[PDB]
Amino acid sequence: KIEEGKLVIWINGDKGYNGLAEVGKKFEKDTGIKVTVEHPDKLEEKFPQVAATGDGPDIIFWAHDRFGGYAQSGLLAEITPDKAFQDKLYPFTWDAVRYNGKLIAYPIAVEALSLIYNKDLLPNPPKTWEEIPALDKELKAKGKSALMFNLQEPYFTWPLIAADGGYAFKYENGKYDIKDVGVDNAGAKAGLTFLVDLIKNKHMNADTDYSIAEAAFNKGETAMTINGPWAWSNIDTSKVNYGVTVLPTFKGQPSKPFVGVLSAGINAASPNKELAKEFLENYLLTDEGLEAVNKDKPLGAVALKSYEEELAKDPRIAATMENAQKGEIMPNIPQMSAFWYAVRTAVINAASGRQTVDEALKDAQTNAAAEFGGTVKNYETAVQFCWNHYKDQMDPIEKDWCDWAMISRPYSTLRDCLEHFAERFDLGFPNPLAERIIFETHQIHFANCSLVQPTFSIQLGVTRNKIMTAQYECYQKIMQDPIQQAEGVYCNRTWDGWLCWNDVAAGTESMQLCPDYFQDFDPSEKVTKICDQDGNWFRHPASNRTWTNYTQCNV
Amino acid sequence: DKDNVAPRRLIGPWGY
Ligand SMILES: OC[C@H]1O[C@H](O[C@H]2[C@H](O)[C@@H](O)[C@@H](O)O[C@@H]2CO)[C@H](O)[C@@H](O)[C@@H]1O
Ligand SMILES: [N]
Repeated sequence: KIEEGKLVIWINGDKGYNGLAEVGKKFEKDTGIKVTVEHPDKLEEKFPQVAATGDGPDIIFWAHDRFGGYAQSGLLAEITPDKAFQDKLYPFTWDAVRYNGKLIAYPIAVEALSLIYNKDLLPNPPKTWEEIPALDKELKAKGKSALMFNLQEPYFTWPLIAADGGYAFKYENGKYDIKDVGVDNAGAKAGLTFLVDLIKNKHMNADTDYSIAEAAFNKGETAMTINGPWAWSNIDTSKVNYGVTVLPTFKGQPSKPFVGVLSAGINAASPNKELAKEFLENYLLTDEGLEAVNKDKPLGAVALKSYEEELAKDPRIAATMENAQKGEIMPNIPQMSAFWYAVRTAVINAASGRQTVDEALKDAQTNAAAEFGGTVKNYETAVQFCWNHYKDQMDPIEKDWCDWAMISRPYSTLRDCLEHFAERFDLGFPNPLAERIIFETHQIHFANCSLVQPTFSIQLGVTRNKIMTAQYECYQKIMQDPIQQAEGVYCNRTWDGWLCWNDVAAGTESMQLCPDYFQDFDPSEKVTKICDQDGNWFRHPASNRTWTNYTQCNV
Repeated sequence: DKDNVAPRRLIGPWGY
């Protein structure tokens, strides 16, 4: 339900929204139309949710990579820039917002990641990734670090993953082949192994996010970060003596950042489509409009020729375009959401040890491909995909279903597939459908095995083997007991991901010892799981997900 | 060897 006679605009919280609001004030002064600029969290996921019911903003700003998905879902208005207006913007910026031959958004500015370095801490930047460990050892002796950047968004790690041969989709002869994906190849593995090694060697921390890296760089604690033009405003405020420069090489090859074009789409459901056109063409995409936004947070290399020429001599913009030239323009195709979720999952899981680099990238490509081809659309279809993949591995090895050495990798991959898709569809793991699938493999594949414990006649790693062995024991016995094991109202037995819980009486704070899975777990400390007065397991209030309390294990 | 560090995401409210 979008209000006629005004404009609501969504733009990301790292962009110049105060400068965009100034453009909105000038619009209001000439037209009497109020412009509201908002920067909701997760706006790239929020926009398709709310727009799918005819709700949301009149105008949505994001890099062009998300817009094909929006277009395919019918969420975008057709845009109708005449030829004189198109001539005012660079052809390659229009190309970024052309999907199936149609312009689907207005391009605003070209963004690429650069290496940003503290010239006082580090007089010359490193030419290579390989030299960063030695540089960190020197800086650690002085209470500093070499490098901090966002490890939660795969955008920031992609330049290193792509350097030696990682790619999204094969683009040739003007078309993308979504059956030719470059996430699970020797180049992607080399890059992500280098990143995981930086973490294992304590040069970087898997938990570092955008805000932690920005604060550390802007306080002078770290010599280097990786960021885009929008970040320069807060560094200027900090008074750090900074350089913006070419990203370091990996295995002698350039880092290859995915190049974004900040773009503006008009909501299909907007009753304000002509107002939106007027605002974007005659107010924003002018020298005066882009200056107001750029003065708030730098845009990078703007799509408007006349203002790009004016800013072109900024060495920070020169370094931006040098990094852009070495990278690739992101595809705008509908498959980009599934692509980024899969690479997000691979980087987070590999950085935190939840998967090896090979498992992480192999699973990311397999599971993304399940979405790319339209099979998986929701958790029910995801679970059928995970089950079918698992059955295909299990059917040829039937004589060995009671051999842990033969079934432990398939069994582990089934759990990883169920967890990948649970998070993809904003479910907890475990969840009722996932529990039912794991119960089914115990009924179909393991029912004739003589033991509760796995028996045996590149195995899983030490920690993953302990976790999966424990899971297998849980489903062999506690999960299969035919009758209720706690009198009266009770919370149902569950495998929580790390530990097995039996049926527990309503109104009990159940306790077990911390598992021996991690070197930082104290095996004499306690895990708690609360069963409420209605026989429902406790849900953490921040998440509303069913939640076991492991917080005492690593204090 | 055994993993050095329990994943913080899995201890937090969106984890196990
Ligand atoms: O991390 C995946 C994410 O990467 C890109 O998002 C960038 C965005 O382009 C920049 O303007 C800036 O805001 O940083 C974001 C990363 O946090 C893709 O545009 C996006 O679709 C993708 O999910
Ligand atoms: N948890």
